[PDB]
Amino acid sequence: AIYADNSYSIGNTPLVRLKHFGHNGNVVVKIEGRNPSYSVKCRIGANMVWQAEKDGTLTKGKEIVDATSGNTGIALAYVAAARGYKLTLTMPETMSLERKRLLCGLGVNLVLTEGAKGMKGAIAKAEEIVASDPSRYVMLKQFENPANPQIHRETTGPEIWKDTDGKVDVVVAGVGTGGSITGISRAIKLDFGKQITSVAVEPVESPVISQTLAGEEVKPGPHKIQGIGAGFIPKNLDLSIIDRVETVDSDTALATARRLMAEEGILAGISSGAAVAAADRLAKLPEFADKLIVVILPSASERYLSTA
Amino acid sequence: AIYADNSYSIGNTPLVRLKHFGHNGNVVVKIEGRNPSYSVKCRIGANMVWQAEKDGTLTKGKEIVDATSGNTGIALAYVAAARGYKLTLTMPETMSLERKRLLCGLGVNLVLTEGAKGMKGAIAKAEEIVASDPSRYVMLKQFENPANPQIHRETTGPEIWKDTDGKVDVVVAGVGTGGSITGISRAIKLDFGKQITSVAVEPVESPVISQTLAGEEVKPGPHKIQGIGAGFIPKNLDLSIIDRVETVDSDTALATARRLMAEEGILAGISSGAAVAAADRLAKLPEFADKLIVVILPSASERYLSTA
Amino acid sequence: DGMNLNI
Amino acid sequence: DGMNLNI
Ligand SMILES: [Cl-]
Ligand SMILES: [Cl-]
Repeated sequence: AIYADNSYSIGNTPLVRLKHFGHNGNVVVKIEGRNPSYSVKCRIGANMVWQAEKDGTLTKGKEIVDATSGNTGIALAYVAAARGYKLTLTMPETMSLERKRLLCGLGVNLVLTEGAKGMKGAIAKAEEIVASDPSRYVMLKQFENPANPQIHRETTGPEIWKDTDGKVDVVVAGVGTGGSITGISRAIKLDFGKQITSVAVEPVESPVISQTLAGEEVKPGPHKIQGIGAGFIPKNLDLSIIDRVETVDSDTALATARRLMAEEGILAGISSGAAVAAADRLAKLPEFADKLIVVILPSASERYLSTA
Repeated sequence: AIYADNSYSIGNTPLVRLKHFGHNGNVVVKIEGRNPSYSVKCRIGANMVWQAEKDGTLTKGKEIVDATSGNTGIALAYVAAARGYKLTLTMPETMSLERKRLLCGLGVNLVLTEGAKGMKGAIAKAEEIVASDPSRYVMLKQFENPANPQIHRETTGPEIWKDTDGKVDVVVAGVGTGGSITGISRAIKLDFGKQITSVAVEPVESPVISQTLAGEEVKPGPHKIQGIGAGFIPKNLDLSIIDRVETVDSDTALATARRLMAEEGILAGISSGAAVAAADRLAKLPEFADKLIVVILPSASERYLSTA
Repeated sequence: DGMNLNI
Repeated sequence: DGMNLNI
């Protein structure tokens, strides 16, 4: 019951019942902060590295690339260090010193990009080192990599089934890559065969999924719900297993995160506040009265600035 | 398998084997960051509140006091919020805005003290509100409260026994209150009956335990190993179950924490670097060659400033 | 230069 | 005013 390295130590994260949200305790949270690296992305972080090894696109001598300096950047950084790979992360020069020092604390070869450029000054940059030796660099692409939802289908989803004794009725999750809701949803509906309700959450400000589903014009915008609302349909979001889409604004998300800390004693990130707020909305519909709703809390406070 | 509140969700924290420390993998770490509140103090935090309830020194209408704005301050804050108690924390005005905002994010009624005063400007202050209504305020005192080591004896210690299939030979832990090594040690030696080696760790700079044990003059000093080295013998450190005392300086601690991140992929706090460094020292003695050594990593990076 | 793409 | 007492 000892792990060979920190990557193997992912998951078995806890389910806590909320007291000041939902109705007669129908809203239960999954705490994704309780992982190495301290985000939901630890899971994919391990398994995208495991997978590239297993199929042999990763080997002693290949060094990893991406431009995510978000939770997946930290995930990959921890796993790379645990497992002997050197990591390069692209990232505009516009970023925070503390993530620049979290990652340089993790042994990332950070590659400062352009504050005239953003995530193009990054995305396209990473590629160029992938280009300058495509037998050297290898880039994992969390937005389209199947090893992303696969891990969720084989860990996140089952842990929920088991913890709940197959009682779970609804699952609520914010969408970045889509891998959580996709893997979770496939586990419960396909491997177990229970016809639950899958709710994706997206910002009202950048509501590209609803817009797509309604055959409207896709119109992304800025928000503050860090970790979700990419502004496009990720290839890792299986639109097929998605029953419902709830939108949430930045203020409410932000306020719901403060409430979680101060009322529930739960150290929630901003995305976590988004997902709860939408679960609560469903939770207070007579239609989901007698229904056990599980919410993903992807990250922990302290990584944050919901503290104004 | 759902928790009624965040307090019930303590423990079952993982054991990871270290790769660049010890000898043939004999040095295994326990990751105490994987708790609500994200520190080892979550455990005591829950149980000191549970205990005061159980024996009825805590009740709806009593509000909690202490001056710890460290890991035990966060522990108590989360538990208080989960369980409907309002908390007041004493703390000199000298403190950091981000702990002042972590705690005010957690719903703490923070009571700024004195930068002419420090932890006397605190300790004595808390007491005064305890004084101004001793049926109102109740102060938990982590340094002498038995519910502190009791929790360790009933959770932390057993989890190690079980994970290791009773193989554990040595346990290494830094000392603040002493509750970890005391509870852990009593579980394994007394409840299980295996005669392991208990190593307390203290700063070379403030080495009050060794000084006591050697019948020398007790001479505390400043260091940077936040969370350990109180400068006295805590009533919660059972000097009796302690087989060995290792000292560690601030630089080494600090360097060992950086190494943990960058080499092991393990997000270690500063105290965690101290405890590892001392475990490694033992680990490379032929006398502990064939011995499984378990180390407590009390806290996670990110709460920190080991990032210079 | 998509900010909310850095997940 | 013990600094390392704030555990
Ligand atoms: Cl499928
Ligand atoms: Cl005893």
